[PDB]
Amino acid sequence: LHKEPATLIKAIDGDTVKLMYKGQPMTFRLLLVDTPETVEKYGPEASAFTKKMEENAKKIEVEFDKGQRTDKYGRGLAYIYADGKMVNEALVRQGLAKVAYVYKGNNTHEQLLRKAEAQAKKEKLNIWS
Repeated sequence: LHKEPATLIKAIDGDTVKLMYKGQPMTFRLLLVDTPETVEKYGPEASAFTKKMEENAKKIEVEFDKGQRTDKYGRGLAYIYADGKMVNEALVRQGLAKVAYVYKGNNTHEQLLRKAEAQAKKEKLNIWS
């Protein structure tokens, strides 16, 4: 997998963000994460977390996996990086999201995320409170 540059347009919530990708605006859905919807418990926490991480970043990069690249709603399915730090992973590690079921072969980082989740659970962080 290879990372590509992107520019933040607008943070929508915990699991979705609008980015300028290859010259055009596009909505992306973060791969392998399930964040509380915004209003479920920790929903606003997850949203603020993602928003702060994305808006303060110098560089935003998108990384598509090896499976299908867009869901039924036209959203791109990818791992998002803020200054080299994967947002998908940070959310799970901080206990603000759970690892979702693999979707159409997009599982390159499933183990990485599963381990981050086990640690958040052991630390009883937020959702695991």
